[PDB]
Amino acid sequence: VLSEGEWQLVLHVWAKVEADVAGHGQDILIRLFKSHPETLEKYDRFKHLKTEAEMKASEDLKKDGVTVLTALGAILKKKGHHEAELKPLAQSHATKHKIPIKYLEFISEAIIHVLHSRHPGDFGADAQGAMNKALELFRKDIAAKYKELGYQG
Ligand code: HEM
Ligand SMILES: Oc1c(Cl)cc(Cl)cc1Cl
Repeated sequence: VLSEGEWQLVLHVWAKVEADVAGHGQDILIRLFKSHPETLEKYDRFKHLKTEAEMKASEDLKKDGVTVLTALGAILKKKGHHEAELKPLAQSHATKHKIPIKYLEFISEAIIHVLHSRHPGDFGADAQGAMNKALELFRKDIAAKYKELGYQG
């Protein structure tokens, strides 16, 4: 549970993401793959890419960053009332992609890093704390789903 004020701070910084969804999505994915290379092993698509410039030139990676952030943005806008949005996401990520909760922690980290790097003025401590709680609630809810689907204990 976040307060209305905490949700506003989340949505305030997310509006800056929506000015350039693709660019943010590329920075988030590249940060994830750099910080946690094992996550890039959930792939052929662009498993192979070796330099940052190669990563930035990949159409596939750019599409993928938009796929993630579009879906996360719709979730955040629900302000916790997100069971319908998480249902299909949990289904694919538990039963087809098989993404462990620890990878969702890794991407949450990357998200926070990029937001702080790009919008420090709209991502001070209170805003950081709100985004952390929103991303935590997401993780918690998706983990309960995963188990319902028989995945990951
Ligand atoms: C905030 C976190 C996440 C959101 C909102 C998200 C959302 C999505 C959406 C909307 C799709 C396309 C539809 C679907 O298959 O359900 C998808 C596909 C996929 N996602 Fe996630 N995702 C995130 C976490 C992850 C993480 C941590 C990985 C780590 C490797 C990952 C890799 C997968 C893969 C491999 C696909 C298939 C992509 C393809 O078709 O080429 N996702 N994701
Ligand atoms: O690493 C990812 C890839 Cl390759 C594709 C999607 Cl759609 C989402 C994520 Cl987080």
